[PDB]
Amino acid sequence: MMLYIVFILSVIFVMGFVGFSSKPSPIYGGLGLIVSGGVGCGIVLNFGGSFLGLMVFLIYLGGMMVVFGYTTAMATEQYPEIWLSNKAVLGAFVTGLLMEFFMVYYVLKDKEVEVVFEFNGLGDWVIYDTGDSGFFSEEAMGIAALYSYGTWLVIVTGWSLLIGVVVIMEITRG
Amino acid sequence: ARQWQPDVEWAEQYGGAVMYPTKETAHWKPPPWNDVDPP
Amino acid sequence: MNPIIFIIILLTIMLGTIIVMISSHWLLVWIGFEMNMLAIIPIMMKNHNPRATEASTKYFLTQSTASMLLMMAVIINLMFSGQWTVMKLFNPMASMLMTMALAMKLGMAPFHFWVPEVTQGIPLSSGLILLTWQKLAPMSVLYQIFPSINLNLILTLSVLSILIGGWGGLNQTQLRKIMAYSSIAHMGWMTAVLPYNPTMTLLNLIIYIIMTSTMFTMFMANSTTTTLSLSHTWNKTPIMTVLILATLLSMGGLPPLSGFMPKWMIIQEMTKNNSIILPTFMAITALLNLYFYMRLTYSTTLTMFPSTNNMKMKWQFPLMKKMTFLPTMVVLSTMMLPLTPMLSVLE
Amino acid sequence: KFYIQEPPHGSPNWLKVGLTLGTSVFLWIYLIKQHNEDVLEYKRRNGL
Amino acid sequence: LQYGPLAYILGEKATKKMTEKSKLITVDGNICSGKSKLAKEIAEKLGLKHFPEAGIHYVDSTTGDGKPLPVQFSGNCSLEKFYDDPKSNDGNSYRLQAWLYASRLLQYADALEHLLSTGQGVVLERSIYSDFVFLEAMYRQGFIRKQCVDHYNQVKKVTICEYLPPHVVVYVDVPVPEVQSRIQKKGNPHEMKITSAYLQDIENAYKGTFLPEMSEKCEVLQYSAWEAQDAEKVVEDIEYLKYDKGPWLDQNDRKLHKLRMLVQDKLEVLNYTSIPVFLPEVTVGAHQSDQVFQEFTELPGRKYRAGYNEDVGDKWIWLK
Amino acid sequence: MNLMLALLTNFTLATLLVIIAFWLPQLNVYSEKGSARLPFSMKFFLVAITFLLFDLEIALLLPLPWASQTANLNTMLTMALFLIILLAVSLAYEWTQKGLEWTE
Amino acid sequence: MSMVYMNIMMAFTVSLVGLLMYRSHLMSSLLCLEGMMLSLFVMAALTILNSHFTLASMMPIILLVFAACEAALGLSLLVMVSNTYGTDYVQNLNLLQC
Amino acid sequence: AKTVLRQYWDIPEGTECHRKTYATTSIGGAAGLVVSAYSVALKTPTSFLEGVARTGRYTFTAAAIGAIFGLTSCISAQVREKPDDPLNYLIGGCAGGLILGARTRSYGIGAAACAYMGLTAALVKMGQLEGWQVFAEPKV
Amino acid sequence: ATFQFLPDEARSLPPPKLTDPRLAFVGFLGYCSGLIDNAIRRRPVLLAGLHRQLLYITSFVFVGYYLLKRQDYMYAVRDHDMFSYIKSHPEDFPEKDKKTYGEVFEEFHPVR
Ligand SMILES: CCCCCCCCCCCCCCCCCC(=O)OC[C@H](COP(=O)(O)OCCN)OC(=O)CCCCCCCCCCCCCCCCC
Ligand SMILES: CCCCCCCCCCCCO[C@@H]1O[C@H](CO)[C@@H](O[C@H]2O[C@H](CO)[C@@H](O)[C@H](O)[C@H]2O)[C@H](O)[C@H]1O
Ligand SMILES: CCCCCCCCCCCCO[C@@H]1O[C@H](CO)[C@@H](O[C@H]2O[C@H](CO)[C@@H](O)[C@H](O)[C@H]2O)[C@H](O)[C@H]1O
Ligand SMILES: Nc1nc2c(ncn2[C@@H]2O[C@H](COP(=O)(O)OP(=O)(O)OP(=O)(O)O)[C@@H](O)[C@H]2O)c(=O)[nH]1
Ligand SMILES: N=C(N)NC(=N)NCCc1ccc(I)c(Cl)c1
Ligand SMILES: [Mg+2]
Repeated sequence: MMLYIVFILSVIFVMGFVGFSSKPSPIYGGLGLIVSGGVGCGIVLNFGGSFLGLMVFLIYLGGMMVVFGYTTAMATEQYPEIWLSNKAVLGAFVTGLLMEFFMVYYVLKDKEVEVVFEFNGLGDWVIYDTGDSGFFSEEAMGIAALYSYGTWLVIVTGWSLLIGVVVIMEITRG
Repeated sequence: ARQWQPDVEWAEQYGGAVMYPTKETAHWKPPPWNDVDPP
Repeated sequence: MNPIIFIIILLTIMLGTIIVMISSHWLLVWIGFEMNMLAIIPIMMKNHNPRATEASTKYFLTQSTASMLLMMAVIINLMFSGQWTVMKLFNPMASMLMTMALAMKLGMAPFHFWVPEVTQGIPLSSGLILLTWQKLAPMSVLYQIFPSINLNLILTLSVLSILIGGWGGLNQTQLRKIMAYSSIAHMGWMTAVLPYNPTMTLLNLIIYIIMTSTMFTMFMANSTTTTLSLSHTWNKTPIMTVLILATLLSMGGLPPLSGFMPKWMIIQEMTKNNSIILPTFMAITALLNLYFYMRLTYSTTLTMFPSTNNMKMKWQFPLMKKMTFLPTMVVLSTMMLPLTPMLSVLE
Repeated sequence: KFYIQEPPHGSPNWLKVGLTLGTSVFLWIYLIKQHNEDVLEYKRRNGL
Repeated sequence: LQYGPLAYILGEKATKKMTEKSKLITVDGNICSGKSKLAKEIAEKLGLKHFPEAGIHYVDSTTGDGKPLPVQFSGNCSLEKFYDDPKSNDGNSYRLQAWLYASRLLQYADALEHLLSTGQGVVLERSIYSDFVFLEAMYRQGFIRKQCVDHYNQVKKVTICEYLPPHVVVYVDVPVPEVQSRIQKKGNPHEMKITSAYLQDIENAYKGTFLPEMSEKCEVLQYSAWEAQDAEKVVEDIEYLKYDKGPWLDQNDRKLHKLRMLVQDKLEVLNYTSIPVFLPEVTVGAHQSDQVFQEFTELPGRKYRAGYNEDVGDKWIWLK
Repeated sequence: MNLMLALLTNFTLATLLVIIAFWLPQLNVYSEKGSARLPFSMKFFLVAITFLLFDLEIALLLPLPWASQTANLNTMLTMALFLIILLAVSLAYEWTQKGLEWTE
Repeated sequence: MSMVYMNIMMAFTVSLVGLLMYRSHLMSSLLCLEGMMLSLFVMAALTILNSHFTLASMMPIILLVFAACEAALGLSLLVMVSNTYGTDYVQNLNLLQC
Repeated sequence: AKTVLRQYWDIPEGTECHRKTYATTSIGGAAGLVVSAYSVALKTPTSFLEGVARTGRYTFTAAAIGAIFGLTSCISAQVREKPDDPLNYLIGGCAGGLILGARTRSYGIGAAACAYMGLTAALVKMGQLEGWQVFAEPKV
Repeated sequence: ATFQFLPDEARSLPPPKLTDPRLAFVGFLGYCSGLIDNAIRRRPVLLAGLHRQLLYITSFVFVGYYLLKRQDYMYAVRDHDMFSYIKSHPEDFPEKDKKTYGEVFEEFHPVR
């Protein structure tokens, strides 16, 4: 059901993580992270975070992950190794999927599961808020408050980014 | 006899990669004097 | 490095630390650590060689991992209390994660492997920052979250650090590795007393920093990084050999020198809490540190090792390195015990 | 002229000397003023 | 304002004082090649500062009153002993060589500090780049041991890597028979004991190793003995050089500031010339070095830092 | 639901066009006729890294249209200009340090 | 807790184990580090959005910005390692063994 | 470790020998497993089977010491009719030292282990009798 | 107070005497630093730069005085807090009934 969309997305989220965390060729590992990023944006979208969802796409996938792929093509892997060709990667990949499937199957059968800690399995919709009728996005109000409330945050964030530029020019000059 | 002071043989005890040689660290060598390894 | 850039990078290392110390918000604490780690890397890399690049990479991986674990602890804390205030955490799993993260940042055993290697691979001035200024921010967080730390975890880390630091230093001829293992041992005393009296943690931290700065500054003065190179000091700067002797004995905790004061006070606080076995075990184990401190005094000050002929050329030139604050620090490093009651200013 | 190269500390740095002594004098005057002000505030607050 | 980061920040950048006349010239050659005379003429004609070849007492010339010090304060290195008894069991042969490389290293630092501080070029006679030809000759003739050569290369490896090579290398090529004739004419009794085989070794190292190596990174000019007599033509050759090689093209103010901070600090210059490698030729026992150091501190104007020696006329010590 | 359907249609059609573009009748009956440093300048790394850092700054400027609706306009305008000026200082630093050059 | 939290924490654990279990490529380990950041971003965003903590809505952005700057530093170290040895293999970074 | 240590310290001394020996064998085995884990992690075995062999050799050695200490110390207390006696633990600790002198085959190690593991075991019994705290709870 | 070296309430305490023995020791430490400064730079130890040696003493004394002020204030606060707490909770700090040694029984342990 579409009532479990958030849960389903989080299942794919984990599968993408078991994908690159098993560490295949950095080219394929990058693909697994890109898929996870998109699935992660969808999870954030369904909780009412449109801007935060699109920042993952704009900045995390279009920004950082592009530079990761760019750097991989330059200084790491130019041609991928066959995926799951190494036994260690396959064992790790299979093990994570087997663990994940058991969690999913048990939480769906009992509508709850205790994997270390106890979780509910009724669906994530149950915790949602029931009274919204404002003429604005609350997430947008909060982020816009960076410029009124967050003067200190802007100063230290802006400073760190400038120092990042200076630092990386020092590191790479060699 | 004048006071004994360390000789070269005594000094070289402290010029190795480790203080206590073992089978495992036999291949260790002291690092470069200026910390630079050749390219 | 351009001197103005060096200054700005150094000021950013300090600012990252200060943000951690003045922050009341976990996010700003995390930012302070991130800013601090960003600025420290260039000073580790500044001599451009494979050893420096390996040291910076090992440092980056350790610190970035620890900072992710810290962020995870903060977020778990947010879910179980709905607030960000820097104070006791409201979840035992969050407390463990934050404690482990701060242990990794401090280089406490069994997360210690990076300290000897990173310190060896960077210049003396960079190692001085790494082993002194860089301990301030993680200690200042432990100072605030200790009401919720797991006692068994923190004391296990302390005991392991004193053991690993003492044993690890016995096998070293490189001065930078000796200071690294010495740092691991001293972090153990700082955290062992934290559950009982955090003021003694501050006292041990301050005295540790003063003594460590004195050693590094004296090593820089003569450009010495090995035991044998240090053993030539007697034939160039005899005064330095005496200052090293006093500082090493102080670092060994011998009375009536300054370095005895932290061990003295920590033992007192622990016994007041009916902790008798742990202080005694700690004090005996610290004799391992005293041993490899004494070895250095033997090859530096109490005997005269062989020299070289080219050393005579050095006789004709004076020391030109800055040695900033060295006269002040060496006096504090050795002659402070009569002023022990002054520790109350740290309350 | 004994030295073949003029030493960096052949002649005193009079500006540094003047600042050094001037700084020492200032700290002593400030310290005695602070102590005097502390003693009076103490006597006043305790009624002595 | 003694040079440092503060002076650099306030505008003391090397590129300001440097010109296309700011060049480092080294004159090389076998023994008795008239390279000393050529070096002086080049310096006079090009308006450069001339450095006489760094000998056993070069460091004495730069410190104290500048006059030479007794021999024991140079470790008892004797060039005359090298000729009379090159195989002495006391190790004088390599001890002299190790001392002379350190003397050249110090001189190269002085010359570079002069070039970078004032902008005036300099002329040297041999340098740390060509010092090895004498080491090769010594080893091939069996005067020094293989271990001494290994020690020399260790010291050279961590020292020469810090410094820029000369702008112009000048070689005066004189054949060994002509070298051997000029030596017997010079009438120095110890030098006449030099043998042609040793001289041929110096020549081979110069042509086999030095000149090919410096050609990659410097401007190399080679003159026969006759051509060196025409100093004006030699100077004319130098001024028409393109300078399209070597690291001097990569330098900028930031790198030259780092270089100037090294060369001005002489102890930092000589740091690795005393690496703790216990070679019998250069190792000194504690009792001897202790005794000699104590005598050195008793020499006039040596007990204290320069300017703090009342025994040689320093005043205002209590305000310094 | 509509956005999901649009996305599913767009990439499903793209997939169908790609596969049919690969598998079409050919009318032939005979046999048909690694992870190192790529030789690529460090300059191209610095462009990508420079883009990333500027992109992170852009993320912080994106809320500006909403921030201009605040009553704390004095603070908001000061902080907007501060961030953009710092971005300009970043560019000035790369520029004057020859980080934007393609020679050598 | 809610069902989604089970998988988000699982994703963080999976990437942490991936990070602590190195293979050969340094880039593969840097990807795991970004994976932990992405899971932290999602977990923080979900918690903040569901609780309607309005002013905390900017926190995930700050997390993203700072961690991307961290990743840029990490990549720069990787290329310098690759320039030295011709690969980004961690086994080459063992000089400080002695 | 909490629960295993709770089973052991709940059984009265000198009685229920088989339960005491099980508790120490589990304690000893766990210590052996921890040592194997770090040993295999930090000193990579040349092969998969060498690493498995090392894990068994260490774990069995540690379980052997744990078993002998529990049995010998419980047998002594039972036979002597002295439950609250540190001597029984001193006897069991030395027995463990001998085993460590046998698995490593070194009379010197066995003699040193028996004295030091023997003394350590006796101090543990004294601490239990008198309430000595290793990780003392903060109180002042 | 809050992040205050010497809060306003510290002014009610007698200041340290300028002849405090601890302050004399602090001045002595500054003098020793001045001599070590001469020694490490190979100047005449006792005579060189008396201006520099004077500032070493003055700096130590100046900082030492304020540190001693804060030290005494903190100990005064410790006592203030302790006594106020003993008053607030008289039930936990009762006056012990004292007996003389004529009434108290002590076992005797002969040394023979
Ligand atoms: C006040 C309350 C607190 C009490 C705690 C105890 C305080 C003592 C610790 C103070 C800190 C150490 C300061 C020591 C200053 C040393 C200065 C000195 O004594 O002379 C050094 C001497 C000078 O040699 P030189 O440079 O050549 O000048 C003379 C020309 N020959 O150099 C030499 O000639 C080399 C000498 C050979 C080495 C001999 C070493 C044995 C003497 C050690 C003296 C220092 C004591 C250190 C340990 C503390 C002792 C309690
Ligand atoms: C209160 C504490 C009580 C603790 C009691 C501990 C008893 C331990 C007894 C160990 C006795 C020997 O202790 C140490 O071990 C070895 C045995 O391998 C001894 O045997 C020695 O024999 C020969 C010498 O000819 C050499 O091979 C070598 O020196 C060593 O093996 C050493 O001389 C001794 O340094
Ligand atoms: C060379 C020497 C090296 C250092 C040796 C250090 C020895 C230190 C002594 C060991 C610590 C004391 O040991 C510990 O004491 C407490 C006493 O409260 C015991 O406390 C026990 O009491 C009750 C009943 O008695 C038990 O039901 C319970 O399981 C447990 O709480 C612990 O079971 C014991 O583990
Ligand atoms: N063993 C040794 N002797 C050296 C070294 N440098 C110079 N000499 C000696 O110094 C002496 C004089 O040096 P030269 O300049 O070459 O002779 P010169 O005739 O006076 O000068 P020119 O005519 O220019 O050649 C020679 O006998 C050399 O052997 C050296 O590095 N090692
Ligand atoms: N946390 C602890 N165990 N110790 C502690 N700080 N106790 C508070 C008691 C105390 C002691 C000295 C002073 I001066 C002051 Cl004002 C207060
Ligand atoms: Mg000549």
